[PDB]
Amino acid sequence: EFVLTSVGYAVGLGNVWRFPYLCYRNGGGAFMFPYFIMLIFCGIPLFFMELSFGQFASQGCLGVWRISPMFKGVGYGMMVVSTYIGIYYNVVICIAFYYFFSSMTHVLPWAYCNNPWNTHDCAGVLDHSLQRTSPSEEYWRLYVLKLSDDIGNFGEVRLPLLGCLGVSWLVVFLCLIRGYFTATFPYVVLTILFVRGVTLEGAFDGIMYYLTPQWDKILEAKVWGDAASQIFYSLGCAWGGLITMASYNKFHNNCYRDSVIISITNCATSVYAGFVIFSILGFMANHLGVDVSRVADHGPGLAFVAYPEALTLLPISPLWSLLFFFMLILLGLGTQFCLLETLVTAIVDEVGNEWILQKKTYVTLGVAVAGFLLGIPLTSQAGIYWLLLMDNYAASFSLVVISCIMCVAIMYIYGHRNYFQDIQMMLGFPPPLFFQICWRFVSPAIIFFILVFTVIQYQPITYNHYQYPGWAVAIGFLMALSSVLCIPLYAMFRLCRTDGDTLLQRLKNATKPSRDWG
Ligand SMILES: CN(CC[C@@H](Oc1ccc(-c2ccccc2)cc1)c1ccc(F)cc1)CC(=O)O
Repeated sequence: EFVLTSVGYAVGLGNVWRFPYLCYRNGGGAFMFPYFIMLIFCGIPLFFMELSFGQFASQGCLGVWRISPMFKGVGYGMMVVSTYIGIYYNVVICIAFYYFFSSMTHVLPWAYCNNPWNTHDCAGVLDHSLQRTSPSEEYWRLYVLKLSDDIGNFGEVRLPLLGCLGVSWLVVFLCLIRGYFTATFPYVVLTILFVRGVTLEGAFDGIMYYLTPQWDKILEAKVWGDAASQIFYSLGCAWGGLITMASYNKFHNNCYRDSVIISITNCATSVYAGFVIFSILGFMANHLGVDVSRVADHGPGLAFVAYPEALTLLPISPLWSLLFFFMLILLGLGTQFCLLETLVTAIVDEVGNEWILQKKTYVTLGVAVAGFLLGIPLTSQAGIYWLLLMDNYAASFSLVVISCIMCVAIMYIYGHRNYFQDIQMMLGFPPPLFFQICWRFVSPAIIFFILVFTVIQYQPITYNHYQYPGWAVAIGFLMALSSVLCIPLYAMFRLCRTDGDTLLQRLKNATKPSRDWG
C-alpha cells in the first residue's frame, strides 16, 4: 500500500485551489505545455535532490547545511518562505470553513440568486443586462467577501471570516499538542465531480481550451516563470518541510522511487483538478453567453466560484457540498499541520538548553497565535487583494531561486562527483543518467534563463495582471526579496566573522564541508 501513502503525501490545497486559477490566469492551454516541460526537467530532479539531501544526513530544514556553512542562509530563507505560506494558507482553509458551515441549510445558498445581496446580473439554470454573473460568483464576491475597489480600502473587518480564522487556528494548534479517508477521499469526490460537468451542454468547448496549446505565449517569460511557480509550490520544494520530513526516512531507503511516484501522483492530481474545473467553465460560458476565456475573473478565487456551481447540479446537493468542503478542509489542515510542525521543530532545535526547549508547547502557542494576529488583515474587506499579492509575490518565484541556489550549492561548490558518490552509498545503484545531466546543466540554467528574462530584460508594466498602487507593489517586491536576500546577507555575516586576513583562502574554509557532515 505504498502507492496509497505516496498519493496522500503530495495532494493538498496547492493543486485543488491554486492550480485552476493559475492555469486560467495564464490561459489554460498555453500553461499546461510549459507546466509539463517544467515538471519533467526542473522539479522532478530537484525533488529527488531535496529528498536525498534530507535522507543522507538526518537534519531539519537548516542544520543540514554543513555541506556549505556559508550558504546556511538558504535554510533561513526557506523558513521565511514557509512563514509567508503559514499566514495565508489558513485563509484559504477558513473560506472553506465558511462554505462548509453555510452548506448545512435545506438548500445550498449559491443555488438560486433570489437574495437581497444580488444585482440584476443573473442567468441561472435552476431558476438591460450585460456580462451576467453566475449565482455562485455573486454570493462569493458580495456576501462571503464584501469586495473593495482598491487595496487601501480595509473598511470593515468581516466578522464571520474572523471567527472562522480563529476556529481554524485553534483546531491546528490543538492538533499539535496531542501529536483510507486520507488518500482515497479526494479522488472519490473529484471522480464524482468529473462524471458531472462533462455531460452538460457546452462542456467540451471548455475542455479543449484547457488542452490545445497556443504557440504565441510559450515564448513570454511570464508563463514560464509561473509554470515553475506551480511546479514548485504544489510539490513542496523549497518549502522547508521537504527536507525535515525526509530526515525521518531510513538510510537504506529508495528515495528515487519515492520521489518519482510522489511527483507523478501530484501532477496527475493537478491535471485531474484542472480537468474538473475547466469542465464547469465551458458550461458557464455556454449558459452565460460570454466565451470561456472571459467567463471568470482572473484572481485567487476560482475554486470557490467553479466548484460550488458543480455541486449544486448534483442530486441532494447539501450532502455533496458538505463532503467536498470537508475534504478540502482536511487537505488544508493536513498541509498546514505539517508546515507548522516543521517550522516549530526548526525554530526549537537551535535555541538555548532548557528554558526554551522543555516549554515547546508555549512557543508553539506563540507561533499559533502570531499567525492569527497576522491574519486579521487577510480577513478584512480588502482580504483577497492582500492574499493574492502575497501569493503572487512572496511564495511565487523565490521557491525557484532558493532551490536553484541549492542546485548550485552541491554540484558546483560541494562537488558533483562527491555528491554522486554519496548517493551510491544510499542505494545499490548510482543516480540514473537522466538525473546526472539534468542536475548539473539542464535544470539550473533553465531557471537562470527565466532569471535573465523575467527580472531585467522583459519586465514592462504589463507584468502586473492586476492594477495595484505603488505601495502595494513595493511591499510585494520587498516580500519577494525578503526570502532571497537571506543567502547573500548570511554569506556576508560569515565572511565578517571567519578567521583570516585574505578572506580568499578563508572563502574555501567558509565553504568547505564541516567535519560534522557524514
Ligand atoms: C503540496 N503540498 C506539499 C505537501 C508536503 O509534501 C511532501 C514532501 C515530502 C514528503 C515525504 C515525507 C517522508 C518521506 C518522503 C517524502 C511528504 C510530503 C509538504 C508539506 C509542507 C512542506 F513544508 C513541504 C512539503 C503543499 C501544498 O499543499 O501546496
